[PDB]
Amino acid sequence: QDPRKFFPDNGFRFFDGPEDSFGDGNIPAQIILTLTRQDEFILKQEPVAAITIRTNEGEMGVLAGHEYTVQQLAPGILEVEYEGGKKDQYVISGGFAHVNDTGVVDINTVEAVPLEEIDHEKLAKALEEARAKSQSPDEAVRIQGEIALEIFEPLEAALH
Amino acid sequence: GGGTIRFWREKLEGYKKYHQIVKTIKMVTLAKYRQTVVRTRVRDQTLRYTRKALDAKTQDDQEVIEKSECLLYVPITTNRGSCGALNTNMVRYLQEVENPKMTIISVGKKALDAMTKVFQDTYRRTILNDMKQAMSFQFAAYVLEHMNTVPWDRAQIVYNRYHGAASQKLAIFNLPKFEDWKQKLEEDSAGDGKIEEDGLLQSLPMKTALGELEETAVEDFYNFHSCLAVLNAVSENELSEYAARIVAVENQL
Amino acid sequence: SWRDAGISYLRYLSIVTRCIHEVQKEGPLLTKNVRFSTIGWKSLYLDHGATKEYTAIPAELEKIPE
Amino acid sequence: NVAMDIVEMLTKYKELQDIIAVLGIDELSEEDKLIVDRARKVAKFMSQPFAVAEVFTGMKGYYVQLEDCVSDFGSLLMGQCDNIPEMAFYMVGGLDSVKEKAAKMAAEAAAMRERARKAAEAK
Amino acid sequence: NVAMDIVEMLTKYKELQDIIAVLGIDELSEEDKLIVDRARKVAKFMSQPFAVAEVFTGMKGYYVQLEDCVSDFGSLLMGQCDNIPEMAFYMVGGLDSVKEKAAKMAAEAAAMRERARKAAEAK
Amino acid sequence: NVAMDIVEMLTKYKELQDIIAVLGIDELSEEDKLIVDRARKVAKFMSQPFAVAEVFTGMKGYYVQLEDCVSDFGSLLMGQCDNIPEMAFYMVGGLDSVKEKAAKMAAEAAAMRERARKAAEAK
Amino acid sequence: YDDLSKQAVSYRQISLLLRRPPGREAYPGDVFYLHSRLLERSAMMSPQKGSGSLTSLPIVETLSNDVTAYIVTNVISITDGQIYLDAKLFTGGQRPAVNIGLSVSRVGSSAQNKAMKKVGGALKMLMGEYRKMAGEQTSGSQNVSPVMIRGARCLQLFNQKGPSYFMDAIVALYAVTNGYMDDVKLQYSKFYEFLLLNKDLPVLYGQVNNKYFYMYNKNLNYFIRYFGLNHEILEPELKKYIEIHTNLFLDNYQSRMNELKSDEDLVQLKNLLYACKRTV
Amino acid sequence: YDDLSKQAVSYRQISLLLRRPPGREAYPGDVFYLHSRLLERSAMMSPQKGSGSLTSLPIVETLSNDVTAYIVTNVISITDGQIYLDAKLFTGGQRPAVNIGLSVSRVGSSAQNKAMKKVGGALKMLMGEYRKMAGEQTSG
Repeated sequence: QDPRKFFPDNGFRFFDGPEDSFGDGNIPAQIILTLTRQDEFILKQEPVAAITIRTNEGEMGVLAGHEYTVQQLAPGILEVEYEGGKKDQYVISGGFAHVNDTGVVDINTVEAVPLEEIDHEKLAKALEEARAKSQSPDEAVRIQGEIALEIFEPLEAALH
Repeated sequence: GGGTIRFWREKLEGYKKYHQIVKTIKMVTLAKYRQTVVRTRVRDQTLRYTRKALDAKTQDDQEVIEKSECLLYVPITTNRGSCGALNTNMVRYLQEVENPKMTIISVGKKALDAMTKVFQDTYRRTILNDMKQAMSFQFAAYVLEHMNTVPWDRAQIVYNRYHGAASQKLAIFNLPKFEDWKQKLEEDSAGDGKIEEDGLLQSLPMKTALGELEETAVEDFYNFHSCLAVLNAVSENELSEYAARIVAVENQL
Repeated sequence: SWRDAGISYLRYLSIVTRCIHEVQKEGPLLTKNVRFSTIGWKSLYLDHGATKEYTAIPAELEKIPE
Repeated sequence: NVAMDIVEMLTKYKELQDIIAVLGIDELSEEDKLIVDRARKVAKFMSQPFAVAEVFTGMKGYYVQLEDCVSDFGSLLMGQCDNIPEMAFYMVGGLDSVKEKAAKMAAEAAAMRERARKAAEAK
Repeated sequence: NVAMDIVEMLTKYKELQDIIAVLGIDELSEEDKLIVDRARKVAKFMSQPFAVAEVFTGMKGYYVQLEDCVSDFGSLLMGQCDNIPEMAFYMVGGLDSVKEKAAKMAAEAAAMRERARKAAEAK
Repeated sequence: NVAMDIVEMLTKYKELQDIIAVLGIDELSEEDKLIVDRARKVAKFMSQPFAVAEVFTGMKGYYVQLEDCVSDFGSLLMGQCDNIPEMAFYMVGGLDSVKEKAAKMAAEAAAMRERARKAAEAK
Repeated sequence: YDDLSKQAVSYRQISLLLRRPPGREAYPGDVFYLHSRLLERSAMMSPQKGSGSLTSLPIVETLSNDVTAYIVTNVISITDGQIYLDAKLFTGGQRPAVNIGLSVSRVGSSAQNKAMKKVGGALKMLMGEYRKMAGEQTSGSQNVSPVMIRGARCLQLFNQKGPSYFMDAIVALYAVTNGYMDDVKLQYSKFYEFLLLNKDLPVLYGQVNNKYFYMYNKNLNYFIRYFGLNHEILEPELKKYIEIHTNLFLDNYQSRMNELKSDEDLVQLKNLLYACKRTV
Repeated sequence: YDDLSKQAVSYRQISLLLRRPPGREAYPGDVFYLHSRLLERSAMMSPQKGSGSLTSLPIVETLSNDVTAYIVTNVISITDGQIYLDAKLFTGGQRPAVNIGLSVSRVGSSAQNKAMKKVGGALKMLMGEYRKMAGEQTSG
């Protein structure tokens, strides 16, 4: 026989992840952010001044050279602040924030949409839909209503 | 011999119809290839951090069979043909790496028949995604809910990597088991941080930050990043299907 | 709560995404991203010669695998 | 019983030539591309060098006996030799000469692998 | 109108064997599959047994009236009979005999089903 | 040598024209879109007016010699005239005469620029 | 009649040497009257004239499987039926190489006896569906319909070299049309018949409940030919002979047949099936 | 003329019964002259000749959409265009069943009126893209 004609490359090698070092110098002046929904990024290694996440334990904020950490993202909004004083908000659907001591952010999410493409009016009907689902006694619809309200209530308070 | 000319005319008109048919397949293929090339410009960023957790040194295949008990393979095949040697090279790879303790839950319709006819009992079933909508994270989650049924020890995802229009090669993701990945993480978090393979990134600060992370969140970290790995496999094999089909169409023409 | 009900974290994320795609305004963004939430796939396992659906895991997110 | 089969297999291969030249080998069931890989072997095995055409083919002429022809085709027909490549059946007589041609081909392939190895190391 | 509509259907039906023979039924819209089903049903419906061909077919012929030959074709034209299977049209007379045949095919379908159950339980 | 280079250029541009429809013009390398621009200049340069239809269409006809045409095509191939736009080569004859059209086009463009600037500054 | 094309070639050789005018394909033109003068003499006389007859089985050579030439068309125009022998089927392994869709007979049931009518009336309906489905590569290896089973076993039963007695054919086809021979595989269909005709298993193994119906006497033709199988006094005996032949085969012989792995015995079994394909 | 192919058949019957020398498809030689004696009498005369005009619409029957036949191959070489009908379209409710690709009118615009030129200039630049789109797109 032929001695293993094929040799498929390990696909992980195609990506170029960081080498998170313990740090033998100073800290950078601005985080290098990289936001990714399902497969495609909306932001790739952009310099940014600050970022504010919403997590299950609570609401967090980050700057350059924040302590190394990794954690969930509550289904809600995400605030970002560039060095130019402006801001950028993104509605998200869960995810995992990956902050580094070098100063780097890799927020892998499922969905990421700007606020501009959302209307409070369409959210309004979905509120009472979620409330009716929660009040409808059924394990198949109750938790679906609790989750729908879990995602509308942050938007409900972010819009107002 | 008035019949021979009608036979040859009829073969000519048949091929003339077949030409515009294959031309229609060609244009329909380019309609979705132009749609899907946009991923190429926005490629190779969503697992810049996932690899640092699950990547490993080039493990041998003869050793893991002895360490493991029930392997697993996710070969992503296609639903409709005129592609190329994709499903064929993916079948020659599995029979090339075939071994007693394995099981296959594939994707695509051609692995339905080809695997069952070349792999009698190891192959079990497959998943089929009608390509009316682009793939979703939920589809990869449905694939993980299929994989979790088997008590698998290592899951080798296989797919087609689109390096360019003239380059649709193979590629793989080696997924350890969740319990075994956590044991590797605990064994690694103690000792000094040293890379055991060229091009492998250090991950000790991550493995300790995760060591602080609670059980439910680490289990979501694992099912999440394995879902992204599966999803990248689907998007890359989809691009390879729409990329090699045009060559296996213009050669038919 | 939803955790102990039997649904996974992945079904949770997909449900949230399916809900978010509803509320956002109509445009090319929604026109594309609804593809990322529509459920159209299926599962099949081959019999001796016939095709059959391995329905042990539903594609709809409200249900619970068993 | 051997020749009746041999005719039958080539009869199927002719039907598949109309498709393989359209689509290709990869667009066929595993039964069909097997039968093709076996019929290409048979049709190539049907050739042989004659002592008269030494000027043309530059190969010594063989005299295939009847009994060894039937034992070879029967073995090739029952899949007794399927791992053997296609070109080993080309312009030869007797299965022993086939397996010596396959040995030469494998030896030359390995030799080119060592040669590309050393050419890469020196390069 | 009914005759020109049917002929236009069959005119497209040929252009669909141009495609179905290569790709398959799966690569066509449900509105294309519908006209395929209708046309194939027309192609088998228009057949008929004759009493003179009892020697050949061994089946009784039907004398179909012109007026009855219009409300049945138009019925098939507007989906009045789409749930009705394919082979109920082959070699039958009016639509009454069609439904009479579909009842028979379904009867022997339940026959093979209950016999399969009895064979599974028995063995 | 000039004619056969023009032939190889136009053949290559035809192949790249059969590839642009697949990938996109930006997919090509820096040298490929260079020769594509040169072919787009050449094929337009082949267009020549006529003294026949001068009364019909108004444009003049140019009787280009042989040697002058060779020096023109050799320049158009050597890359020493690439900055000139594509449309200048359309329906003209002789490289000494196309530049009159190029300068006339640049001057007319600068006239429309100055006209839009004063039209905006006045208001 | 052997090759009638040669009977026209001689007519051409004569007329053209006689300075007659040629016609289409160099023939004189009136060759249709030649073959009509010959073949219309074939007939079944009235009882006034003794009720005698004479059948004609003329043979016509063909070149590249065409029926477009002049002579072939003038002859098919006259003859009732035609038995198309396709080289693509001859070379396809099966012999006699008839293509049933191309070959017909314009007599039908009125020729054959009372027993063959009820069988052929089912065989035509069988092949009408098998010809439509046999183009499909068998993927429903267990969900293959009864039609895809029976049609292929029937084609295997058609394989012959020499003739077969009437009795020795109706039972072989009754076994298929009712599905008795659906459990065994395709290759062993003829060896199943070889025992069904020459090696009566129930007579050997003692499963003798049938009073008379046994395939050794060979004169039961003269009763099948008169009464027919679908009758009060032959149907159940037939069923209680074939179900036993099937059981004894599937239990004793098929169980041995699938258990062979040696090449020396495999070849021996294959050649045995080929011998049964020839002698029967 | 309904139609010329039977006129040629009659000329064939006469020449062959008169022992004249036959040629392709048993027609004599001068059949192309037989038609050119006729069709070229069709013309638009001059104002010096009354400005009269004789328009000819010769019909010819093809067989299985063949055009390489001798008569059709000759009459096409004579006429100032043609009209090609297709039975594949006459059955598909496209009545008249023209075939715009093979149909030709060498007099493209100069015959038409002032109102038609602007319309036909659009219709040519519509059907030219319709055929490419309907040919490349799927059926569904």
